Amino acid sequence: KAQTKTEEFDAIKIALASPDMIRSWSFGEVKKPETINYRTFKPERDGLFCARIFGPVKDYECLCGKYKRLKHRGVICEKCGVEVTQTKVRRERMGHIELASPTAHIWFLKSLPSRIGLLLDMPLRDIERVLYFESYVVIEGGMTNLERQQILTEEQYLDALEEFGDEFDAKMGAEAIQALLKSMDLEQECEQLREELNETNSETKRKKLTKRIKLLEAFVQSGNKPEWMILTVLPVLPPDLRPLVPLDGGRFATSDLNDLYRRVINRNNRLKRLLDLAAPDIIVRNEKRMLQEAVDALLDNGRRGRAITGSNKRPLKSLADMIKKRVDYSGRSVITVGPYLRLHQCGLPKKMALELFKPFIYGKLELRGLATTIKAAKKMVEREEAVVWDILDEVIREHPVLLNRAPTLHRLGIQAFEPVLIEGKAIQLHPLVCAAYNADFDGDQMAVHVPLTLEAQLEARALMMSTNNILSPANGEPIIVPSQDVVLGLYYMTRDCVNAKGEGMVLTGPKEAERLYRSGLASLHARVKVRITEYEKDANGELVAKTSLKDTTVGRAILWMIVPKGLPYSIVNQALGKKAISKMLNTCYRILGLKPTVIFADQIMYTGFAYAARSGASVGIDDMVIPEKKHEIISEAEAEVAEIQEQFQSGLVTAGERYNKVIDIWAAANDRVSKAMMDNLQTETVINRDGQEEKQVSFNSIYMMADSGARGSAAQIRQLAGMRGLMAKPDGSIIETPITANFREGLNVLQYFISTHGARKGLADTALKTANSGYLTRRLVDVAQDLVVTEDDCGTHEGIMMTPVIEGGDVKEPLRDRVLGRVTAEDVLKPGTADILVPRNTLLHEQWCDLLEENSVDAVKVRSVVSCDTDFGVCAHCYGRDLARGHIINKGEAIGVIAAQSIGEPGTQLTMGLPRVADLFEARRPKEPAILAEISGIVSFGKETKGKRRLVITPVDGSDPYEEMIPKWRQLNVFEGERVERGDVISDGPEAPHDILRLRGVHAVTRYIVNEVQDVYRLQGVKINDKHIEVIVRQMLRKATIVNAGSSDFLEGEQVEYSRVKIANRELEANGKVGATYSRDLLGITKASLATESFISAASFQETTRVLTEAAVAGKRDELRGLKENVIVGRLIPAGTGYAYHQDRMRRRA
Amino acid sequence: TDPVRMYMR
Amino acid sequence: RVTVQDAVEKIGNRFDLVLVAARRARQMQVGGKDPLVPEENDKTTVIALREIEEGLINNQILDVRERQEQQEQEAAELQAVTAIAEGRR
Amino acid sequence: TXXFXSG
Amino acid sequence: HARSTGSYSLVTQQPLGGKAQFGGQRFGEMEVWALEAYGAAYTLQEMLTVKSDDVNGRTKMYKNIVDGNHQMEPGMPESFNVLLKEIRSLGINIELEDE
Ligand SMILES: [Mg+2]
Ligand SMILES: [Zn+2]
Ligand SMILES: [Zn+2]
Repeated sequence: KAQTKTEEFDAIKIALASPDMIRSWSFGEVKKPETINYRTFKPERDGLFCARIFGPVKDYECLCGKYKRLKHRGVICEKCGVEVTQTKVRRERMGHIELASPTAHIWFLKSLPSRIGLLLDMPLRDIERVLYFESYVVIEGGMTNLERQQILTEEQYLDALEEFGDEFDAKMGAEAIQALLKSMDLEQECEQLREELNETNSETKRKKLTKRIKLLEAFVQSGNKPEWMILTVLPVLPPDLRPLVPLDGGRFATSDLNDLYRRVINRNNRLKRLLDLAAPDIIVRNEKRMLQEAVDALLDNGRRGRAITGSNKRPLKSLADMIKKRVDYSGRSVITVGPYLRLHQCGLPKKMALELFKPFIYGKLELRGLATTIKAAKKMVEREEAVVWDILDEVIREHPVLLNRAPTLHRLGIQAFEPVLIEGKAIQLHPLVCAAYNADFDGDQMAVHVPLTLEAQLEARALMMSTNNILSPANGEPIIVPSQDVVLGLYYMTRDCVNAKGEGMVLTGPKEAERLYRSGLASLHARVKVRITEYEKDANGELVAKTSLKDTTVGRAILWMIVPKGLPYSIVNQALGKKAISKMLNTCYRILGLKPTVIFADQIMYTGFAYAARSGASVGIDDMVIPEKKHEIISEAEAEVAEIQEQFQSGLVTAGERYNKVIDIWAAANDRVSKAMMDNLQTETVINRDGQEEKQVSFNSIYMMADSGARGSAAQIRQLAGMRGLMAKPDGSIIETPITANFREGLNVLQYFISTHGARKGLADTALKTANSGYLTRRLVDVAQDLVVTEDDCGTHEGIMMTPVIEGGDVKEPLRDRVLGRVTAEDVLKPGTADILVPRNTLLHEQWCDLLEENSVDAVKVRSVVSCDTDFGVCAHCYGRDLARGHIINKGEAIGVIAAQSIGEPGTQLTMGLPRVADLFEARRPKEPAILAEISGIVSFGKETKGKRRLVITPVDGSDPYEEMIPKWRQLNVFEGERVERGDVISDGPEAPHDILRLRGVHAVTRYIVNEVQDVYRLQGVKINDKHIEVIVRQMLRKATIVNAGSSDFLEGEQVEYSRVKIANRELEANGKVGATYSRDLLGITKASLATESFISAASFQETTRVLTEAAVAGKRDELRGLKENVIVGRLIPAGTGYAYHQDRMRRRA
Repeated sequence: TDPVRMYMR
Repeated sequence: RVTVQDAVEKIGNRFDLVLVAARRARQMQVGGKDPLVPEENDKTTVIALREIEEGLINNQILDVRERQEQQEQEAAELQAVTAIAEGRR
Repeated sequence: TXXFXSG
Repeated sequence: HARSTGSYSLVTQQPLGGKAQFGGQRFGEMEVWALEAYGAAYTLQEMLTVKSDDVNGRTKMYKNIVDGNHQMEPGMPESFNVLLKEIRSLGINIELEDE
């Protein structure tokens, strides 16, 4: 039967505070600007730190010391006046100051447009003049020539006065404004303004009335009284939040708020004294204005006039400045490679582990007889007495820690590992996860965190384990995969060779082959056929191959032994490649499953490293092989250049043409020497059995590393072999003379100097790039954060198709890569006629995708977030596969964040690119701005030469016709009537995303944005699923604008969320009422981010003061729907394991 | 603004 | 590790499993290890997850055990609990 | 030269 | 360096680096994002309450751990109570509400 409870907060209300409420907050009034006594250092009575008001300095102990124990609790000492309770209450209890004269709150005055000003219909200047005593503003005349609610001159004020008593009166300062606020009746005024909106004029009248009505209605509904914007009682913050404390040295340190409060109290008390002493009006005016200034300074410092300063060098910290985590059980250290580790493990230093796990260790040492009690356990453990170690081993058993490396760009920046205690001070990290952390061992450090609860630990072991996240949430490709040495090893053992030494051996199976390979006569593999049984065919569990003897290599034979156990014998023996190894791992993941693939990954690592070490791969100066052709090509280039010089001095060609020809000649020469380098390494001669010379790829280290994908690029390789090239000037122009030298030879000082510029520009680029990429990531996170998978399905077939995306070549960037992991929107069918392909409302699968590929090319159709009709989110089918773990995204997954991190993470790779990506995500109206996106579908050309408005042009659809006014200059591809293209877009320059939205609708914008973003990443060769970009685009298209109200309360031109107008429209239409007609609105990620309704989130984003004043005025309530609100609250977020909990609550509340 | 200036005036 | 994919297979949408595991572990911690088979190693979280893998715990079954447990709480009390309430009027 | 026409 | 529990700050009550107590690492916005994308609600909640500024939560967590237990009841982070009280001193009425 109702009644108050504990915690269980379901809502937060914000409102203007009445003086009554402010006094209800107050335990006592602070009457003195005293702090503490100079001698006793105890709090001065009735001052800012007084114990009678805020609380006892010491727990359960009154000031004079009469009552020192918890025996008395709630008791108030008769002698000293102090209640006996916990001193903690000094953080909670609040005071107040009673102002002798009202003072207007600064936020509701100086923030533009002023809320007080807007309510009272007073311009900033007038409100300033009245509040700060410059002029009197006549109020409530109810007759006479003089205008009510208007200002006046003193001589005028008097002259007027003479003409009538009990007429319009007005007292300068906050008293007048408070009077206007109390006396104004909002009901009557909304009535009047509503009558005013009837006025026949089209513009300038209805809009203003609409804004005024907006504010008025805000006040009407909220229930707050306008006069509350003027303060009578000014609240006083608890002392512990503005402390005066003794530092280490015995010196005192104080929060600036204490000083601000002191100025306030001083001026207020002095004002009371001056009033009681019947001071002249000039002095009382000065004091009142000073008081207003002091309150101003206390609330916001610097908003109005010069900010108050302790000293000129620093300004005081006001409440506004105050308004706008570090963790326990955490550590950090330098990281080192841990090759011997399993993917789910990490090396954790013993000392670190002893500190991190100390309470658990105490508990366990108490459970076992190792110590009598926790205290004894601690005293013992610091000693480090033996068996404490074994106990620590017992403690961390099955337990997992979190490892994190800054910057955390995506969710794999934090992963869970099972700790292996190790001697030494370094954290040992597994090599396969270095990619995901972007971690290397040149001195990087990582932080460790200990999940405490069973719930947290379960979250870590299930959701966060490195071994459970083997593939990128962005591209769906493996994230934890072999890199560097591993590849080098595998490639070394899987290499074609003349193989004269070990050729012609039947393996007797992988086992005997392995024995012999380790034995003798086999080195760097061999051209020998192996007997191993292969198979593992699927569509049946039986598997098995009757005969499996195939040409192979000792390393190749070895690989099959290494637990592949998932077919692809053909894939083996094809020689190792980094890309090939990644593909092998992925295929193994799909066919053979996750756990077993993890084991496969570990095996591939182990073997890769093992052979990598014994390969003997190294780099000598002679391993950088120059081409004899270089001197020839250089001589040729010199000759051609001389020919161009002679041809120039003749006057046949311009300076420009000559420059261009020189640059081109040199470019081609650089290509030539590159080719020569790569050719020289690429072919080699070795003796064949018969005696013939065979041509092998070669095992040269630069070449081997390059070909294997272990390390290197052709451009880099040519830098030690072939002539360097052309340098850029700082202006960007290309120097005439190239760098003939190559790093093996070494280059002249001038060449190096002329380089330093490029080098410097590079480092500066990367350094700035981290900062910019971070910003993009944060914008995307802020815009997409509320998105979550809210249900399995929403019931709409609607979706997009998507094309091959290749502009001309058509070769790459299409088909299954784009299609895979999606859901079919329609019963798509393979080939002409009979058709009947079997996937409808079905998640695309690799086997199914292969089916679609086999049956020629498919036009295709697909479920997408863009077309998802789910209210306040997306659904499992429309999203498709969770790319980190092949399956339909588990309900409750927070898609938005994942999207933001997926797009944001390779930000530093785009280079400065990234500005283009941000330009697209922010929906900028591109400068060239073109195309006649009129969709009238008809055309009648015209004129009316009025500058830009000259061209004009008219479309003439059979039903109706319209007129658009263009701009001088430019050209058109289609001219004069006939409506050549219904799409039109006659002018060149790329349509604005907004123009594209109005003319072509939502689907076209989703297509355009996704493809145009993808162009950038592709140009940088980065793999990213369209899905995330679709999430973000969906957030961009969130807003809609009403064209016709219908039967609803909504106004024409009013903007509102898609979901809200859809729900409303279904309500009306199912209620038999005319639905609202609406038009799609597209806003960039910034504007969308700034859009969100909840005030805790918004205020925690940016622009805290504005958000908080508007919220407080409107009397808003935060329902805690999103993540930010709950995080701030310290609540369990409505996502993941929390998503399940949140729903039950939401339902219970409704 | 500037109460000093006002007061001097 | 621990064949986690199979454990998640036992309970769709990953998240739920975690809660179940956690809840089960709490039970284990609160009173009597008891339960289903008994690898007897790697603490409460691993034991709960492994138990889940053999569909031993189950989301519904745990609820059934609790509901029966509520009846067990009913047991004892009963007439003696009815005594405390009947005495007062 | 290398990166940035440097390298 | 590493820390289990240790010195806390006066106003914020967040873990603070002492002279013998190492202090604590910063779990920032991006790390929070990381935990959110994992849908790890209780880990995040631990970061935001028991492991940082909540006196009751951290004392209860420590005691529970040395006695062997599940996560303790959260309490609003002390810095949120600080924010609320600071907004009250600004003169705007802030009200925690029931369902
Ligand atoms: Mg590094
Ligand atoms: Zn006393
Ligand atoms: Zn959907």
